[PDB]
Amino acid sequence: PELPEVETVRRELEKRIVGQKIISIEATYPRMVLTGFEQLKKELTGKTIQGISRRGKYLIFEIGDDFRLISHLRMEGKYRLATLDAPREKHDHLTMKFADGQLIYADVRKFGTWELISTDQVLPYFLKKKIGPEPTYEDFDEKLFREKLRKSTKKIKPYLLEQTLVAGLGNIYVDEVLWLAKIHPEKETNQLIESSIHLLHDSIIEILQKAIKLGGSSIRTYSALGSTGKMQNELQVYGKTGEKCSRCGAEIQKIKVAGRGTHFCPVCQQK
DNA sequence: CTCTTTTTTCTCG
DNA sequence: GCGAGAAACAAAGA
Ligand SMILES: [Zn+2]
Repeated sequence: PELPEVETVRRELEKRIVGQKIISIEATYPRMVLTGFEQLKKELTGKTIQGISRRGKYLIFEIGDDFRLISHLRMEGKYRLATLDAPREKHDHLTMKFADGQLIYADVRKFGTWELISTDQVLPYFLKKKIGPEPTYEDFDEKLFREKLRKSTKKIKPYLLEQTLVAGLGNIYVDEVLWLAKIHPEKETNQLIESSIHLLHDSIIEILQKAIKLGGSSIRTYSALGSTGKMQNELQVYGKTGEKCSRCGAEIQKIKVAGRGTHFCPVCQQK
């Protein structure tokens, strides 16, 4: 998932598990807890969920008085709230059991990660990750954004995917953002003029906030959290190869940029 | 059966 | 440090 999807999951979790006391924690794939599963099990069992936050694409469980469980869903991670008697599913790896139900984490590719740290280690953790600003008008400063773009020869799509210029963009929204801003994914950032950088800046914020509003892009997913999204119906280019651009009518093309599938309109996004 | 396709971080030169 | 390619891992399609 990307920022919008993670935020959707965050909101659902906040509304449903905050105030819940963890009865037990079990794992069929303990190796995904980078800080040690048995240690996390011992530390969190019996503690209560106080809140759920997010930074970039990272989900943050606030548990007990000073515990912070950092979860990254990577490519296919999915959470679901199920009954205590719910049958096990092939790719379920961890479960946080409460008195009236359980939170199950599943990940087909096993990329997702869990890390238990303390409240005062959160900010340092993200500084070490070098995560850029949240995609909001208040946090995403266009001036710094512009100076970083003017300094680099990197291609705009790969640079945006780094999470350093701004946090939250993944393959879907980076493609949607560049199409909206009329910028070709291979454009070297030092070649972007001020007006283009301004449109890009605003497009990043607008696209992601719209995606959040629509519950993210859900393309399937069972009863998993954040699976009722409607943003997928607003996608203009991602996965639209062969279809016609809604603005000019040209056929959306798909190429490979820095190893990633890339969808764009050759007319609207001049190289 | 082989090759390709679908977030983060490291290896290699 | 930087770009290119790939690995972690699983499944579905050509
Ligand atoms: Zn177009």
